[PDB]
Amino acid sequence: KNKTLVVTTILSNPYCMRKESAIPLSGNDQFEGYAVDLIHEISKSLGFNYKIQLVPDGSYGSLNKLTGEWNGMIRELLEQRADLAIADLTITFEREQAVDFTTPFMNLGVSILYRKGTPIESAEDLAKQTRIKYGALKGGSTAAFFRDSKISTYQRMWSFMESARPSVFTASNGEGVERVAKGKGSYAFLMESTSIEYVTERNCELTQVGGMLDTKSYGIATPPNSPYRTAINSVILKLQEEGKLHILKTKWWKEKRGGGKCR
Amino acid sequence: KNKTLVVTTILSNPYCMRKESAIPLSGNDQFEGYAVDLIHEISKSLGFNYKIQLVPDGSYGSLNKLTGEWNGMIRELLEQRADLAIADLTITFEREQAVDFTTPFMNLGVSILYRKGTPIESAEDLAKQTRIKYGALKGGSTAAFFRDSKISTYQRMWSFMESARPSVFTASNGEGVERVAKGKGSYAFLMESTSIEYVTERNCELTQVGGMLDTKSYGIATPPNSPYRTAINSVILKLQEEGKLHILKTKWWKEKRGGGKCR
Ligand SMILES: N[C@@H](CCC(=O)O)C(=O)O
Ligand SMILES: N[C@@H](CCC(=O)O)C(=O)O
Ligand code: NA
Repeated sequence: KNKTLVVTTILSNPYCMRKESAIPLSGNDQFEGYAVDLIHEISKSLGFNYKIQLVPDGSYGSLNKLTGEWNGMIRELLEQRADLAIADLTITFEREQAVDFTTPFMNLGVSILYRKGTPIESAEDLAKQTRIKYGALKGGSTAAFFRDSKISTYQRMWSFMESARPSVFTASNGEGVERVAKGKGSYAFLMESTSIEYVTERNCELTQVGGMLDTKSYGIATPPNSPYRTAINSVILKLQEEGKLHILKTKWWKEKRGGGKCR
Repeated sequence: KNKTLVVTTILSNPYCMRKESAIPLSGNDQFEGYAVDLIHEISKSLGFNYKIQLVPDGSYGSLNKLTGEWNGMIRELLEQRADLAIADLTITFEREQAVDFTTPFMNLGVSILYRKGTPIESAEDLAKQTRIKYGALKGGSTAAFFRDSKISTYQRMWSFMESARPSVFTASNGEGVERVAKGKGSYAFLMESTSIEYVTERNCELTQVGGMLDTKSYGIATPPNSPYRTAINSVILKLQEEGKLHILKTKWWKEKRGGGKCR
């Protein structure tokens, strides 16, 4: 009951955002968002206290094959500096070899963020040209999807992205969004559908292009042999069945920070 | 492994179906479908043999609350008469208290199966009348969703279903489909969206009414603390990422047994 867990997370709209505040904030009070609410609900049900700490390297977690070393939130778990990672963190085979994910709390797939009203209607339309540049978050699961694909269209896109100069990869979703929004049609961003929907609810000149290219989920990551994973799974399923995960999705995707006004 | 596992499953289109054969079949060879293909892939990767056994009481698994006894596939796992349950088996909070689950292999939600072309557009449209009767699979997660809901619409529908001339509940999805088809508008069946889609791909006079009422997943269930769950979990993620789960979905939902012919 007096247990205090360290939660690693990452700034990504609307999962975890700095509050809009002209006065100084500190601690957990600095942050809000879907993931902040989710960990609050989990901590209440299971009766622990927690400290939110942004991952110092601003990375989700990738594996360097040369060194065999992880970075990002995954590394914070493996090095025992965090007890839980709660974010838009994709459950991947590769990460699950190193850490243990909970059952999912959100489903998604890779898609395309671009401006509205253009001839680009699909990934095929992007891969077939070079006028519009396109990229993805560096080191994330979207980039890995393209890198590891054996579909010709996605192999062609990966080759284009790896070869492009200056880099088409971004350090964050937010950077990708800004590059689309201010790019005057010269850039499209490969982005997770959930994260796209937050943007398109608020920037009425942007849209998701095409459908989802794969299917995947976010889950809470825990270190190997964590004594909390199983209890958290029950909380997630309870919140799911009670409808509270959907309420939190509506709150952050349609209501907070000017959502839902694109006519 | 090596090793021979018992897999419990249940007849449900297209997850597990008896092959159509002039000659009586025996053993695993009598079955086919998405779940059969899935277990085949898992056994290939992990190197084990398996025996498919239909759950003898033909039930998914419900908890008699005052008795505390489970039935169905869940009971086969608890009694260690099966090593894995591989079916259109919903990951529920209640089941998670008793057995373990893998990460999901498929996502879905409750929806409505009814005839095409009517003015019924939503659950509310059914709830506000009494002419058209509606029901669900007895003892499944769809019925539980309605029984435990605090939404007035779904409380009204639950109250209607619990009181009945003949029961509006069914023993299988297939029974519910046949009651819709032969009911000529007198009956709607509350049914999982995945299973609806198999039907509406093949019976062009039936349709899904409205959207999904909740969000949930199927996963493979094991006895609690099974030593095989972790390994199977990783295979599911690998198959997901390779696109093989989607290939299997397309196979059974769009191709097999006359799929894909409705305009
Ligand atoms: N959710 C992704 C990051 C975003 C992306 O790659 O598109 C991950 O966990 O790696
Ligand atoms: N998949 C459900 C059965 C079908 C239903 O309830 O609609 C379960 O596992 O209980
Ligand atoms: Na793991």
